[PDB]
Amino acid sequence: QVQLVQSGGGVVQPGRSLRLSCAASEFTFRMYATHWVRQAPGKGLEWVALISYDGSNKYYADSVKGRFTISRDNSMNTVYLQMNTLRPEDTAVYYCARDLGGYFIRGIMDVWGQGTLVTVSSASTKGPSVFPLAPTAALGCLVKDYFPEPVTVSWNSGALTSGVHTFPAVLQSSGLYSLSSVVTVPSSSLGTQTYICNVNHKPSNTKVDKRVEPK
Amino acid sequence: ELQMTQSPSSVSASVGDRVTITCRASQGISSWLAWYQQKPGKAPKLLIYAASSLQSGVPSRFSGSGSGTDFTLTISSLQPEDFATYYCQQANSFPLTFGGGTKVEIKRTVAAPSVFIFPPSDEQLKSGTASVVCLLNNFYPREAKVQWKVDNALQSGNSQESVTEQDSKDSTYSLSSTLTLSKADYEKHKVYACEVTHQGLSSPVTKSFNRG
Repeated sequence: QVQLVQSGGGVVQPGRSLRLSCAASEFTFRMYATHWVRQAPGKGLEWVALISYDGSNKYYADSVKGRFTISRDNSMNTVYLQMNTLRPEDTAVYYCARDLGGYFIRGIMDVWGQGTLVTVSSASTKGPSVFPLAPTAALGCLVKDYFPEPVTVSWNSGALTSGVHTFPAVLQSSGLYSLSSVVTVPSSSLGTQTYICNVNHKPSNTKVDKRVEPK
Repeated sequence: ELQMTQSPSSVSASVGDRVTITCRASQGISSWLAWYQQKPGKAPKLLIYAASSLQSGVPSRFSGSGSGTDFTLTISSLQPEDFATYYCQQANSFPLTFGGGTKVEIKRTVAAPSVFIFPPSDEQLKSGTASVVCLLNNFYPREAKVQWKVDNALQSGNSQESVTEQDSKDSTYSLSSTLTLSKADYEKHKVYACEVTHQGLSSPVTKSFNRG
């Protein structure tokens, strides 16, 4: 039942600011020091900052020092990270971690919040273009030029789950994401049977179904 | 400036195997070193602290040992839920520093990819852009080795790969490689081929098509 409850990420342009919050449940935050750790898409854990139990200090990783301010509202049992002068490379899932010590600093982290995605980009919200990957055969949908993440794709309104692969999005140089979804299927059925991919991108309020048939 | 180095980056092994991971720190940490377990899209768990002290909830098959510079973690008999990435963490001076981590992946028998090529849609061609997709389906291991070849000429910096996590049912992988080009430049060549070389294939496989 002990847990850290994070809040407050999102999409923000370079130079601008965001504030993350981390709320305790079910213990008193006011006794423990707090870490933040971030993780960039498919890269590793990178430690960011730490605040002492009463907020007397205050440690920052080199990559963020002078740009981020960690703080504490002990009467709300909440901890804050102020992220200023944002840069694309600050894109990542950010985690607040409780420090094992408290009332003193160990430097290890026993309890972790769910994570918050933070995207730093010049790109504008744009929904995907959906192009057929025409065809035991293989077929798919190419979901191209959308921002921001994420998208979801199903096949035949969710009836087809056998042998689908939806590949991690790639960020192209241009600032947009792209992705393909593939399914393998018996060749003795192409013209007989229908295949529809269903693509949703909530940020742009865009639903697209696309029928994929051969030649 | 403190540098934590993890080795190997990836290890493949089998339910029940014995496995061991290395963490070297470029300065004397003494013994302030933690180990974390992370599964895809979830927060890390504490496992070992102070080199060798197991956390509360942790199975006894997890052991850790080291002092000064060289550190180790061993899972004695690897259970299905133990396949994850593993992070070591120096806790000696601020700034604190994690390792680049080691992935423990499940091992199985070699599986040749099935290879497919997909010319761009005519729909995409009206936009003024051409994507060509080459799919590698259900294979093991993840290594390979996709080369684009247009009019027989080798290609560079023009294609991005992407790969799935191990299949929950058969431990296989799948990979897509996508070649993007302007419509104008697409229309200048005739032959488009991806060549796949992978352990489970004797010689490379080449799929091709002729524009039009």
